[PDB]
Amino acid sequence: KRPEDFKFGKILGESFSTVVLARELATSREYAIKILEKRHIIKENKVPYVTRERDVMSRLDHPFFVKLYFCFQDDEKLYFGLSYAKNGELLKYIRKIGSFDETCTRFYTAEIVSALEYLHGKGIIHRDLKPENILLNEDMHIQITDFGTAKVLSARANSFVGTAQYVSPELLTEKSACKSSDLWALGCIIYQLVAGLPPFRAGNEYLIFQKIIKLEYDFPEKFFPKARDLVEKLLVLDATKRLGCEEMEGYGPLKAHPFFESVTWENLHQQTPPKLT
Ligand SMILES: CN1CCC[C@H]1CCn1cc(C2=C(c3c[nH]c4ccccc34)C(=O)NC2=O)c2ccccc21
Ligand SMILES: *SCCCC(=O)N1CCN(Cc2cccc3ccccc23)CC1
Ligand SMILES: [Cl-]
Ligand SMILES: [Cl-]
Repeated sequence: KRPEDFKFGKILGESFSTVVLARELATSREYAIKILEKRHIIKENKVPYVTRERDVMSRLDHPFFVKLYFCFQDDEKLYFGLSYAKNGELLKYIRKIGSFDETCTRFYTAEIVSALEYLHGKGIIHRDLKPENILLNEDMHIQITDFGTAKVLSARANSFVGTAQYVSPELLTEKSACKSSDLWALGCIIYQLVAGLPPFRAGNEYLIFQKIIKLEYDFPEKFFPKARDLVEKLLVLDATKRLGCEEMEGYGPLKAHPFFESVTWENLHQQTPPKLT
């Protein structure tokens, strides 16, 4: 595919990339085109993010994931053609409506779990999962994105990445990520859906790091009991003891948690999501 094939429309967002809403003229398909300046990627020292983003997304084929449909270049630019998620970031919705009812919390948590199971199945660790990175398409189904910081396992691995609010303990104290590290993030995300704020809150990132390793957070009073129960089984310092990790026997037990007991798992992507709170 060539640049000339697209209208480059509204700039959807702008650090070392600009994401534009593009329309392929002949098919009228919309894509989110990520535009990168080769030279600026070099000077900011972000080539690893780009190559890694490409490698990982090229392995993904699942409804709950943004897909990499095409890549092209010209003399000064790199163009990534991605799935366009028209409804933007999960984060926007939590800020907008405050916190989700249990029906919505349950459904979206289910889709994220379903997504993680697939990702981890292919031996990939996201490492930076968060509401900003969980997008909603036109059908209001999730589409995860931002794989630049991901890791392909050969287990565990070594790297220095994350977002303070969702970073797992093991990343901070062993400088190593595993699949269970994503389950920690999931725990933080469920909490935030229900409470309307992330669980670990402090004066700065280092202080946030301290909360995390201290397991220092609180459930407000209105927290759905079964969700509280699930969150406690995910926010566990010992990475080998989180619900859904390999030592805990995997996703079977995670999906069997009472919080999910009503969920119809196999065709989540084909169900009309619940009206958002
Ligand atoms: C740079 N950003 C703006 C705010 C947060 C961050 C966006 C997170 N994000 C959103 C992405 C995507 C999309 C976006 C939809 N609305 C946006 C607004 C700003 C930036 C991106 C998007 C999308 O349609 N498909 C996507 O894959 C995306 C694709 C690759 C890496 C990170 C991404
Ligand atoms: S769109 C087709 C795929 C492009 C692609 O995979 N890559 C790999 C990452 N680089 C690194 C890079 C970036 C900027 C300038 C470069 C000059 C020479 C060699 C690599 C460069 C290229 C695009
Ligand atoms: Cl948005
Ligand atoms: Cl909006």
